[PDB]
Parts: sequence; structure tokens; C-alpha cells
Amino acid sequence: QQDPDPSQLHRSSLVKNLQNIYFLYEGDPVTHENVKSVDQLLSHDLIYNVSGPNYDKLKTELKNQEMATLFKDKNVDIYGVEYYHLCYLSENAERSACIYGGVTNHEGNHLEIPKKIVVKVSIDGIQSLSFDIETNKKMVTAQELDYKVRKYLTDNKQLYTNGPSKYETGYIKFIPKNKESFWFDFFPEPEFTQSKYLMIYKDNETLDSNTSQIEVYLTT
Amino acid sequence: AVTQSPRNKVAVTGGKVTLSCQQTNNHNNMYWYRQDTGHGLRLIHYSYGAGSTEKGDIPDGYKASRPSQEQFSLILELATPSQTSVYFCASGGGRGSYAEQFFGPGTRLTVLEDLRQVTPPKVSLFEPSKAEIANKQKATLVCLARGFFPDHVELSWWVNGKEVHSGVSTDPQAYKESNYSYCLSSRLRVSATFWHNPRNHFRCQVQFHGLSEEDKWPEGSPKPVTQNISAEAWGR
Ligand SMILES: [Zn+2]
Ligand SMILES: [Zn+2]
Ligand SMILES: [Zn+2]
Repeated sequence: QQDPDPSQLHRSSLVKNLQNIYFLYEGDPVTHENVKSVDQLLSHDLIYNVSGPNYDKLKTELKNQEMATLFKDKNVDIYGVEYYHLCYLSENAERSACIYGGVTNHEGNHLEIPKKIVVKVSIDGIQSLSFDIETNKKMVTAQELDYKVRKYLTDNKQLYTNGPSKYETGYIKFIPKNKESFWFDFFPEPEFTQSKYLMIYKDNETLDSNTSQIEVYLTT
Repeated sequence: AVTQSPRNKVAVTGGKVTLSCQQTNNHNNMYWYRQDTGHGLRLIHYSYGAGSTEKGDIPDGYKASRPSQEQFSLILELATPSQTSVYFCASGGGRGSYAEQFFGPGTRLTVLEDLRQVTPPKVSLFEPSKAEIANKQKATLVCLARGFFPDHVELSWWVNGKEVHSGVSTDPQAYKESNYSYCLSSRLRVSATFWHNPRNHFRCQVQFHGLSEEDKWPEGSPKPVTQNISAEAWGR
């Protein structure tokens, strides 16, 4: 991910139903400790017999078959942003939730003490905001950190609201140790669906919580 | 089934209001509409499923949330008099066309500058016309409710303790008398023979929804909260 250009960032003022992004990051994420695949629909996904307020089954589409069959029989930790509309898990049944990635191995991936990562927020070219994020995983998915960054920003700086946003553009930049940096645009395209937008987590990109930086760039 | 809560609500300008819709049809689609006298049924917000909502045709002034499959809420952050109307909720299977929709009972919301205008009704029962009895063979009772505000009322008839709809003729809608006063009338026709039996009991029941506990009314004055007024009469 080569850093973005102003013209490469989606503008929030152009999004008709931007509240559908707000619901994703304001509400609780789906988190599950030490569990293992129970079923599978497509070659690149895994279904779990886990539960939450709105679901009895959870499906996670991963990067591909290779990655799917990799976590298939292991005991994993799940941490993702789920959607319900368009989450087909069979022909007849339902009460299912869907996510992308958000999967890490459970065994020996926890920390004695939670690792605090600093998030340097910059607004209008001026890094003037800074707050802490936390994780107790050694290898954590970008999704988890992302959700935590946006949840705080939404609760404290109004990144998202059940309506328009005070910011026109915005993105999160991940800076791993000895790897190519990458970023996610905070805003979707004028017309989108939650499932389409959330594909940024399909690759299940994981980071070393100990040696990774997080930068946020916003414009009002 | 589809239910709505609250069913009646009076709010003050600038206040916050929340209408809640509950369904048991397990439909993926839910809708919030409003209907205004002489005007149509207009879509405000709708939802294709839990955790998402879509702007309808007249979204301005309203927010919506779909916390689950069963619930769909309509939020008014800053109530304005223009939002006074009758709100309808609905769930929809399939694609969500009208033939696949199921509506709620409706909610009456009235937004005014202040609550000091809310007033319970005056109810009166009137015996059939002297002449009407004779060469009429039919006896007609007229029930009248007036001086109430806003117009969240229900009028029913009860003969001998059992509710009756047969022979009843109630005005389709409360008609305004003054700027802050409504009127509502109804008629109950029976055989002049029935109206002459001293054993028959006639009762006109009226229910008025005013302010609620949640509302704060200027202490010192009696709070015009919901009321169940009834006018009765026996057969002569
Ligand atoms: Zn774990
Ligand atoms: Zn784009
Ligand atoms: Zn009532």
C-alpha cells in the first residue's frame, strides 16, 4: 500500500447512507476466545458454533482456501466487525453473523500484560492528537487494531455518527517493523454495502503488536 | 405480528422522541412511515436487516436504528411541530412490496410549544328524540366528547356491559373546534323497544391519552394524564 493522494481518498459528504459505517464501529465487535471451525460453506471460509446477541452462528471469509484449511482445525481467537444483511449461511436457518478475517491462533499468542500501542492522530496535516490502544495478543490482526482506533475516535472525536461526519476524508496507516506499510480508507464509496466495504479485512493481515505503529490522517 | 410503542405521545418542541417497532414475523425488512390527513403514506427510513438502515423518501429530521432483526426505532432528536403526524411501522418479507408488508397499529405523535394546552375531554350522553321514538321504531343515542386537546381519543359503546359495534356510527376523525379544542361525536341506534326496557344499560366510553409519568408538569396544577370517562343511561 503506497500512501494515498488527496484525490485517492473517498469523501464522506458523497456517501448517502454513511450511518451504515457508523453502526459497524460504534457497536461491539464480535470477539471469541479459543474456538474451532465446525463447518464450511465456500473453500475460503470457516463457520463457528459461537453466539452473540444477534446470532447463533458466525462465518468468516478468509484470504483463500490455503488460509482457510490452515485455521480449519486449530483453536483460534476471533476478533472482527460483523454484518447481517446478505449473510447467507445456508438455504434455510439463519440467525447468522458474517465477518472477514479477524482470525489468529489462540495457543501461546497472549501477553502476561496487555500491550499498549500509541495511535498518532493527525488532523489537517497537524499531528495534534494521540491516544492509546490495547491488545493482549502477540500477533494481532489489523482489523482488531483498526476497530479499536475507530471506536475511540467515534466515541471521542465523532469520526462517525448516525448521520454525516465532521471529517471529509480519512485513513489509518499501519507501519509494521520490516514490512511494507499499508492503509485503509475510513470512508466508503458513494454507494456501498457493509459486506462490500468490510473486504479490507479479508486478507487477515496480522501484525506484531510489540513492533508496529499506527497513524491516523483526517481532514475536516 | 407488529407492535409499536408508544402508541400515543405528546412532546414539546426541541424535545427528543423515540418510536419503537417490534415484530415477530422474523422479516429481514422493516419500515417507518408517516401519514398526514389528506396526504399520503410516506416512507421515512427502512432497513434491509440488523445493524443497518436506509434513508427513505423524507428522512430529514429523523434518525433510525436496527439493533436487531426484531426491532426498528425511529428517533427524533429535535422534535418540531411539523413532525406531528400518525406514524406507521411495518415488516416485510421477500422484496418488501406492499403485498408482502405487515403494518403496525400506528402511533399518534403531537408536538407543541408547551404541554400546558393538553386537556381531558367533556363527555355527554343524549336520549333519543322525543318524536323519533314514536313513528321511528328506532331509538338513536348520541354521544358527544369535546373540549379536549390534543386528539388522541377512542370512543366505544357498551350495552349491558358488552362492547357493541353494530348500529354504531362514529365520526371518522376528531374535528377541531377552536385552535386548542377537538370535538368527536358518535351514534348508537337500537329498536325503540330495546330503548324502552329499563333493564337495558347504555354506556358511552371515551379514552383520552394526555401526558405521561415521564413528562414533567408544572407543580401546583393537576396533571392531565390519561383518562377513562364514561356517560351512561338506563332504558326508560
Ligand atoms: Zn486466546
Ligand atoms: Zn475508490
Ligand atoms: Zn388508548
